[PDB]
Order: sequence, then C-alpha cells, then structure tokens
Amino acid sequence: MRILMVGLDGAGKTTVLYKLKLGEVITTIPTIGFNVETVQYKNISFTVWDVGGQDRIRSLWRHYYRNTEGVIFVVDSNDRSRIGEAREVMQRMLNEDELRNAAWLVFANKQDLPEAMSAAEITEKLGLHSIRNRPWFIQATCATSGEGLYEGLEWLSNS
Amino acid sequence: MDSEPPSEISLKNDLEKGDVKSKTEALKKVIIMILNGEKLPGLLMTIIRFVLPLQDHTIKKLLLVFWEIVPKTTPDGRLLHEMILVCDAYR
Repeated sequence: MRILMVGLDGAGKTTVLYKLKLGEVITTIPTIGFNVETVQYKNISFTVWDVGGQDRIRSLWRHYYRNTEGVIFVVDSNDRSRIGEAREVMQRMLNEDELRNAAWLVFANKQDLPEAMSAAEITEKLGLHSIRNRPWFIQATCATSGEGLYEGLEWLSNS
Repeated sequence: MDSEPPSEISLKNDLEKGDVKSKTEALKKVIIMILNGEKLPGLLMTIIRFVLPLQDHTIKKLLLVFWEIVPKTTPDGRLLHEMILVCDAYR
C-alpha cells in the first residue's frame, strides 16, 4: 500500500513516521524534501512518503500525488492560527485528479498538549463532513506516545 | 531511441518502476527525443518524483541535464514557482 503523508510544517509528520518505523521518538529537523520508508503492520507493507510542509516544499507535493492509495494529513491540534491554512491546503488537495480515489486519513496530532483542539473541533474546521466522494476518517494522535498511530494504520488498511 | 517521436506513454511507465536503471533509461530516452526536437511534457510528474532530494548523482545528473534544454516548456509536474521542481530540493 502506497501512502502520502503531508501537512503543514511542524505538524509532526516525520515524528510520526519514525515512531512507526523505529518505535523511537527522534529529534527532527525540518524536512526540506521527503523521507520515504516502509512500515509493516498486520501483513501490509505501507510505503510512506513524508513530504516536508514548509512553503517551498509544499509547492512540490503534486509530484507525489500519482499512485497514492491513501493520504495521511497531519494537523498540529495546538496551533489555531494555522488551522484555516491547513483547511485551504487540504481542500484543493481534495480537488486533485491523481488523489481522486485515495483514502483520506486526518491525524489531529499533539493531542497531548493541554489546549489541543479536539478531533471533533478539527473535523469542523477542516470541513471533513463535506467529503462524500471517498473514504475519510479522523483520528486523534500523539506521535510521541504513539497514541492513535496504529488505529490509523488499521483504518487505512481497510480502505 | 535514436528519434522516435510517439513513445511518451511507454516512457511514463519506464520512468517509475521500482528499478533505478529503468528510470535512468527512461529519463535518457526523454532527453534524446527532446534534443532531436520531439514530444516531452506528458511525463513530467513521473520524471520529477523519484530523483528530487537524493545525493545519488546519476538520476540527479540526468534531471539536471533536462533543466537547460526545455525546463521552461514542460509544466505538468513543475508548473511556475520561484523554487520550482528544478530547484527546491536541489538546494
């Protein structure tokens, strides 16, 4: 299974990936580029493309769209200023023809932080209810603990 | 591929295949058809996707090659930006 994981910078995309691959919480640098890794979960081998979220790189995600079976969209639940921006990025991503049938999994992340928005709140802000054309799911996660990560891989594998 | 102007559908297939040699050969086949002067933009997203960050020189060199002879014309996988897919991860 081919997976594209994106989201704004600092959402926790690489932390998520290497928690999944190494069971370890690594010390990230901003990703100017991608990381690509293969992860085994329950007889599925997920090839995850973690593509950096800062602006220059954001402009490049479209090259990773093609062949994508599922999309992990990571959100920093503690950052309320950038939630609209996330909504804007994700909405036009939903309009992409190469992403047309891909399974849509939102991770509301850093759920560990006291003022993190809830997954329900995030669902309203991102406009997730309005997707009728394909599968979507939202999952509260904490990439450092590992909470919600495998519930994500589970949902994804049931595409 | 000496000069074969309709072969762009096969090149897309050959450009990502999970085999590095095939990808290199494909990108090479694109170069030779452009230099003669033949069809090339269909491929762009495929071309750009494997190679981008890597320090692995041969594909990078190949992509680097294709950016001095047609970068401006091709726009499927590049479009128009300041830090295009010609140079963003080529920093």
